[PDB]
Amino acid sequence: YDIQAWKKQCEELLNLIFQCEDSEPFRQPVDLLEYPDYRDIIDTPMDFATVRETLEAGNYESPMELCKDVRLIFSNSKAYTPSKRSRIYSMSLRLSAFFEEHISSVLSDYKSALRFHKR
Ligand SMILES: O=C(NCC1CC1)N1CCN(C(=O)c2cccs2)CC1
Repeated sequence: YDIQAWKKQCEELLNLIFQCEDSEPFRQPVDLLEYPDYRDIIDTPMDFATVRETLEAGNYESPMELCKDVRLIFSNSKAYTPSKRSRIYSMSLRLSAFFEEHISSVLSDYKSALRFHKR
């Protein structure tokens, strides 16, 4: 029922994601020189360094907000891909599965802890 525990749990999961070869394309904001149409296609670019910095700045209130930004990384890849068989897109789907598998307990514990706090 620790309502603060999500933050270190998210730091640890981000560390695992950064160790994962599949995160390579998503570690930093898209190179708009190599992809000059990218900002035509994608409204809000997001990457894992921006998520980590936002967390470490104390600018997430909840793991739901972090989860929304990580999901935006994956939806941006899905929107920008020219093919469902693209290398970068395919890396996004495996990394998304990994992230969802690990964030579910972080979300559940947080929401349980806040329900207990408000009981
Ligand atoms: O340039 C980068 N990222 C490099 C940065 C240093 C990490 N990316 C290109 C656009 N992206 C896509 O999702 C797709 C491309 C092809 C099909 S989808 C991911 C981000």
